[PDB]
Amino acid sequence: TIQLEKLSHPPARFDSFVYKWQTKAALARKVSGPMREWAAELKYRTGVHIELEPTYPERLSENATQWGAYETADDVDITVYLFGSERGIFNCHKLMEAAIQQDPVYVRLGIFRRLANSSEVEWLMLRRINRELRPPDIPPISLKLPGKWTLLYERYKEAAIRTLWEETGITVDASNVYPTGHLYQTVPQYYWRVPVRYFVAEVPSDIRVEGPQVVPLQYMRNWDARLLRQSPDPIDRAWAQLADPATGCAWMKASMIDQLQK
Repeated sequence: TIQLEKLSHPPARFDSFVYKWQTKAALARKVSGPMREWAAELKYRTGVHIELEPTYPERLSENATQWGAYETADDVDITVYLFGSERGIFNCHKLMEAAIQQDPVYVRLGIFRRLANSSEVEWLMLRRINRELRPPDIPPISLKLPGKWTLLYERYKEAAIRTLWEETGITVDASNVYPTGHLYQTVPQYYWRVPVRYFVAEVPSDIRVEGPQVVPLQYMRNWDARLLRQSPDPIDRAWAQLADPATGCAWMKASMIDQLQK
């Protein structure tokens, strides 16, 4: 249950009808998302614009009650504002109640191939170029397994399979896709962070990879291999060596990644 409070006007910091939801990050992150994955979907569905802020931001600068550090990100007090029509807000409210009962997450579908000469498998990876307006925990370029996030009402595996296709053009069958758990590592200051659900699936080693089918320009592609292999960054050089500039994808071993980080 979400209790909304109607406001007469927005506060000055937010320069339509306005409602407020006073809650915790444990719930607020489900209607927002680090990159507004869910906020944008809510806007798409209802026209309602969502804004979030920590209610007591000074507490986020504390290391050590009722006025010191928060124990966990989940405990962070969050004030959510909704701007829209009465009808949009009515509809958006309904969607949020459903969302906080779902568990919207990031998904990663680890596509892997087996090499004859090796017991360690190779993982398909991409490098996503991130926007200039991004939370501080996200680097300029994310090296990642394929996969994005669950849409509202979407099941985990369904989302993994759909977003694998969006990033790589690869179609896998659900019966070959295996969930393998989740990771969720965060701190109170990064209260927006969400769990990541993992899956694995084997593909044949000679499978044809097309690359991103959706927003392809948000991924590294068509770099200058000669130039990039002169980068001071070990990942850049491994990327120039192993990635296909036409697809923005590389087959990589975790052990090789570990050796680069030393």
